[PDB]
Amino acid sequence: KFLNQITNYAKEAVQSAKYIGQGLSVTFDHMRRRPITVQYPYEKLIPSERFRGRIHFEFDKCIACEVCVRVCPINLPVVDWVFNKELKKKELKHYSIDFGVCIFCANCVEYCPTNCLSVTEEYELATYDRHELNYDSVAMGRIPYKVTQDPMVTPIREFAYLPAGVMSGHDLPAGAQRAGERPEAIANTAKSS
Amino acid sequence: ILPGMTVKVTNPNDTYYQFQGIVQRITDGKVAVLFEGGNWDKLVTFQASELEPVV
Amino acid sequence: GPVGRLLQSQNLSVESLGRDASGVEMIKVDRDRLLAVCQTLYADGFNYLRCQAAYDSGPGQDLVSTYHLIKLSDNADRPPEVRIKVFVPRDDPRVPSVYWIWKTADWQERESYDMFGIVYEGHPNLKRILMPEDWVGWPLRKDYITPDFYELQEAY
Amino acid sequence: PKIETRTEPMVINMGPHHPSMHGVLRLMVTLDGEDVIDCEPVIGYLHRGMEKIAENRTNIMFIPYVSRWDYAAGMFNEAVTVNAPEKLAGIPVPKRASYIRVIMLELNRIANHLLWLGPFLADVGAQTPFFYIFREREYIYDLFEAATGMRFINNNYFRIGGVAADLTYGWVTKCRDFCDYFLPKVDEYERLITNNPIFVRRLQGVGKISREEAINWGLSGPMLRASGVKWDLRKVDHYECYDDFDWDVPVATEGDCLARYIVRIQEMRESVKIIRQALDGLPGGPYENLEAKRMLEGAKSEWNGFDYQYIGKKLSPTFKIPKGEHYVRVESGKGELGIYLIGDDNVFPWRWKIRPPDFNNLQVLPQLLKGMKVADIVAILGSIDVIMGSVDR
Amino acid sequence: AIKKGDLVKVVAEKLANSLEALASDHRYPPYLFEGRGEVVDIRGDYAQIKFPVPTPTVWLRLDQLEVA
Amino acid sequence: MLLKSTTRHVHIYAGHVVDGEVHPDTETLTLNVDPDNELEWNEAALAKVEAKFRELVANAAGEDLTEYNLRRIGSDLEHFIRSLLMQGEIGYNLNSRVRNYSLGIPRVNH
Amino acid sequence: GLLAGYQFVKDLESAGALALFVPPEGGFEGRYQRRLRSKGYTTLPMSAPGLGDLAAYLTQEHGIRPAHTGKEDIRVYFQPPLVTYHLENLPPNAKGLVLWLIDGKRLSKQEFAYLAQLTQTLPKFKVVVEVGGDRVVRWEPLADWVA
Amino acid sequence: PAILNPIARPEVPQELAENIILTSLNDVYDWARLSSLWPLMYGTACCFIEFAAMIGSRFDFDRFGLVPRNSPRQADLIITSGTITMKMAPALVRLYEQMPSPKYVIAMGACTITGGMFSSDSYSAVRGVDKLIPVDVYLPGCPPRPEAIMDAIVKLRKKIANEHINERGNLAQTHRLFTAKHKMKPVPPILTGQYLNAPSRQAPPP
Ligand SMILES: CCCCCCCCCCCCCCCC(=O)OC[C@H](CO[C@@H]1O[C@H](CS(=O)(=O)O)[C@@H](O)[C@H](O)[C@H]1O)OC(=O)CCCCCCCCCCCCCCC
Ligand code: SF4
Ligand code: SF4
Ligand code: SF4
Repeated sequence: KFLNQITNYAKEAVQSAKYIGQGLSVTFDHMRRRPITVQYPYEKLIPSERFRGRIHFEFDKCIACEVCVRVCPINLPVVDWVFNKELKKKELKHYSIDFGVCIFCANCVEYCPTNCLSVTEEYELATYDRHELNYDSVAMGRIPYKVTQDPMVTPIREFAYLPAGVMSGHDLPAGAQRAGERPEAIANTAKSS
Repeated sequence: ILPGMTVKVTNPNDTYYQFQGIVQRITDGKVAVLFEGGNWDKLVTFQASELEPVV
Repeated sequence: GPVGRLLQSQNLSVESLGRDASGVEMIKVDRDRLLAVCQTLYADGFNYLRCQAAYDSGPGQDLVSTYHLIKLSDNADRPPEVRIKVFVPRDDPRVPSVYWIWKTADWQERESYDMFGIVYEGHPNLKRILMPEDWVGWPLRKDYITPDFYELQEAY
Repeated sequence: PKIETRTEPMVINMGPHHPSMHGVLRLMVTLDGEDVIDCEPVIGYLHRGMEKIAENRTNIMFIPYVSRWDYAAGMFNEAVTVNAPEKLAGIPVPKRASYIRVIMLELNRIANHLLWLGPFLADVGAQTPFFYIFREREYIYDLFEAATGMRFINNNYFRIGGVAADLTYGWVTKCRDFCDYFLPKVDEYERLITNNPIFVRRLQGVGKISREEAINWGLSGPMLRASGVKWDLRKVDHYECYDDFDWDVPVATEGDCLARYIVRIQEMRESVKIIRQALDGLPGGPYENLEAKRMLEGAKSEWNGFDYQYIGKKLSPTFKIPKGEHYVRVESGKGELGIYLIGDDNVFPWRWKIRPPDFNNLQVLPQLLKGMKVADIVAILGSIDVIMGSVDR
Repeated sequence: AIKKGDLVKVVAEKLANSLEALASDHRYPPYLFEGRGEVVDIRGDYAQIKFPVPTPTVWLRLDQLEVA
Repeated sequence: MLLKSTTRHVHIYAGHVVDGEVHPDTETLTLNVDPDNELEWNEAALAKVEAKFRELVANAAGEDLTEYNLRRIGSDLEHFIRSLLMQGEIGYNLNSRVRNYSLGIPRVNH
Repeated sequence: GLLAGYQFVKDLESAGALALFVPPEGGFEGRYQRRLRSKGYTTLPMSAPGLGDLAAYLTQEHGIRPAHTGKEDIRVYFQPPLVTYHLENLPPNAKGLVLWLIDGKRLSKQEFAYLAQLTQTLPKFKVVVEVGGDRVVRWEPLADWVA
Repeated sequence: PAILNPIARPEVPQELAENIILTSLNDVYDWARLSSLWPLMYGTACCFIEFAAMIGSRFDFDRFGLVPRNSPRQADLIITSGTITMKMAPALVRLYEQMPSPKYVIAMGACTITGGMFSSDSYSAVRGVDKLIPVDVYLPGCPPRPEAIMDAIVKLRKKIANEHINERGNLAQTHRLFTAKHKMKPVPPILTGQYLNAPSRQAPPP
């Protein structure tokens, strides 16, 4: 009637003390592990092989069929053709993409028939003036950044390009490969017995 | 190493190791290789030394 | 239909629109006897709605109020899951609220009123959830003229 | 300069600026001395008009848009958007694509539950687990970013006839690594937490719906399965490649915040079983092995067959969805998604409507705040997993 | 007459009397009266108009338009 | 409570600013053109804007005081401001502030 | 050396086109722009990755084509030269107009040489280009650093 | 009509200072201010999550001193993350004006710089926040990688380090305010309490 209440109170208080001591030990243990922080400005994280960055445009390959304008979610790419009258050839006068309105879904890059349009790994776009985000046909090629070729950045692979069993990519040797073998290697092994 | 050629990547310290692509543009000594694969054609810039003009 | 004949014996008639590429059969209940059909269905093990919202059947023709039903047995296989429809005329009219029979008609009917204008007779708290309450227009109708607001003009 | 106390029910505005992850919700709530008399939730601060857009975009033009209704997991709604015209056209999806779709949906469910779990534990405790989920939620971001282009939402990895592309090369092994590294921690959570008596009495009996009232109020999500209903759209609808995997649909019986937490944790634990069971059984295995077999003999062999392709026939952006409406569904993280497509004859649908699970689980916010306390408001808010992106339609 | 993307313009008054413009507001925006109204579809009697402002298209009827 | 239509370089309220406060009134409809000084103003242009505001609040108003109608007035005032800036009556500030051309870039009128 | 005089402005007036090497945290070069602005020079930064030929954008005119998104068929704007228009709008007692380029790494050696040459002609016009790099804010003439 | 949308062409050129002591003190005034930006905990939609990923352990903006603040009175930086509908535009301007004067804005994601994927066929989304508040930095992209938000922070720090204590005049608000009586029938507010105690919730009408 009154002793059961007190024994329940004790079994609750000692349990609450142990379940705070355990958490205290866990937190004091957590400060021995190496921080997973990817210290961005000097430890930029190298993107994947399918990362959809800034669009790249090869003015010479464009044939002005406007499929980029047609599969765009917002019909963004401005294509200005004139249709010269030599025999039938369309002529491109100005190709542009307002990257301020852009969605980076890369439908345009998926349906370019002439491989004229591609994705890059430039995620570092930022300006003081959004009117400077409208890229001319010339400001689009510009030979992308390539984080690896930067003298003040130690690139860090992400989880999908680390060898088997490896979880973090900070303390990594200089000879790691992605996870397994490529198809050509497996076929070459199967070729010999 | 000229544009239009099909090249492979020979640098064990790169995520695009042993990938094969086509040279889209070369300026200032560095190249730009387009890997047509997966779904979206990727384009990344390599040094003139981290390639090999595969036949 | 297996449900169209189920309420046939209950001495009330409804049309039959058939199946809809999913096995579900569609019946067109009239606007005035909606509550009776919904009641006789809720008595016949139809206790779960899953969808209520309207749709404009044409740019000037009339609106609709499509309901959806299902038996919802525990640890069940593919259940019957009938649906009904209610064709309300365009200009004036409106349909009754099934909130009292089964709920989930509190907000779904509220959103249908906010997007299409369909009033729901006997519905509690008929306001506009989306589309700020001082709005006017029923913006999801096939012919809605959006105001010439400055923050919708462009990013010039 | 003061507030002139007076004996009335006090109305407080937990307005749109929520300094949390619970979207933008206004929640004008009145209270009589640390109680709740009734609250009027004011939703709509994120209505961007997805339903009117969907009527003017073709399918492949609309598929990037869908990753926004219920941000998180931005592949459940992609799955339902792909399934909607796919069912009308009757386009057959191969089995390999179905397995990849299952794996992606399960990883998305895990990520959804992690995003719900972080701020939930924060609102009923400390802010450190918010720094632990985002250490564990990034290992799935970095798998998505390999498979599809981006991280979570804006993947647009799904396609009508299958999946945009095959996985990367060293992907199955690395997903196995993540599963083996993560499965112990769903239990490490219930070790470090879920046993503090102060923490379990906090959500012991606060928030409650009877089994017969959850059916009436249409609480499709785990909010249903926490009220004693063994019913999820993966086993009742026979979603594409299920019955091929073991099934323990988790259900509680009381119907409270604690029940919701337990069901969500057991479901996050079952998702790892589903993933590990599918990975060992892809129609073709890891992609490097499949590519090797195809370049060794698959010029004409069975490895180049329809059942082993990541996609069916690639469709033009002018797919022209057929005539006839129907209602499609997927058991998302927060419950049932529903798209009531109609379509008449052309690329643009007719009344593409979205039925979001959170929009219906949120209907009983007032009923669940029928005089509980003023402090357990945020716990009941977090027990529902509100995402305002799915409260725009 | 009205067909294939001809630039149309609602006249002034055949619109706000036909009991099919009770959807929108009583006031009307000034972009209805400019000769920029490219038609995108014709469902026999009604026509979908684009109205070059970034707001959804409008389903009016050929009675409420002129070729401008 | 206040009822307002606040956008960039237009701020319509429903009260009277006595010394810096607002004090909702239900008939004052104050106006605060360009607080952040995105543009540079003149004495004639501000008078034109005030006249437009008056003829917009007075000549066309018998309707409710919902925030919808306040936004509807503010939108017309801002279209008028943009027209003034297009014709050249006013211009951007060019000062050392943020300088993002919110109403459009300078063009050459070809 | 933790506090700088005015050698930066003298070096800019001498060379004409500098090439900063700011640290990749971006809070330690703004003071040099403030030093420039306090002398009389007016700055305008425009984030180099996003300009066109650099001759049509800076010297000549160029037709900017805004983002039509299904509506508002293609229209051009012809914004005036980004330099000749800002040399006219200088304050009354203005010593010149220096052009700041934030992400100079994206440009090419040809464009760098062009920007260097453009400083000699067009008198009241200097150039600073934040080519990324060193862990201290060091500069170097832009005629150098190339070839 | 010579040049549309012209520029100011001002007078009274700069009245700036030059002595080494005051510019050296300005150095500290601008260093203390840019290396301790406190963002407002303000998210609306998808992008907020990436902002939260920028808070997490994988890479935290705790270094270079960013501590997220809840009330706008202590915040000096608002990273607008998410689409701003017309229902919530005045709820942002408020939070921006209700916040001390040396303050900054970053428009992240495409939905706050141009309107984004909703710049077409949307009747409620504000087409860019640059038409509500004076944005300082724009970073494009549906959800931008959280090491692009940090790139925006870099580009904002190097803009803050530019300010001049002898130039804080371009920081107040001019307040060119007017007044005009109206006749517009004030209506009662339709947004109060009374959700479950409403009489229409307790019994169906006859
Ligand atoms: C009860 C009593 C209590 C009273 C309270 C006490 C109040 C104390 C107030 C004073 C606190 C000021 C601390 C300043 C610390 C600091 O600056 O950060 C160090 C940083 C670190 O970057 C540095 O910069 C260098 C790189 S670089 O060249 O700048 O790029 C390099 O050195 C490296 O980055 C780093 O070292 O230095 C800077 O970045 C540049 C800022 C320049 C600072 C100005 C120098 C200080 C002068 C003082 C004014 C004297 C006036 C006379 C001079 C002629
Ligand atoms: S890049 Fe491709 S889609 Fe774009 S205009 Fe050229 S051919 Fe057409
Ligand atoms: S990235 Fe998206 S919005 Fe941009 S051009 Fe490609 S498809 Fe269009
Ligand atoms: S900016 Fe992009 S990611 Fe962010 S809310 Fe808008 S659409 Fe979503």
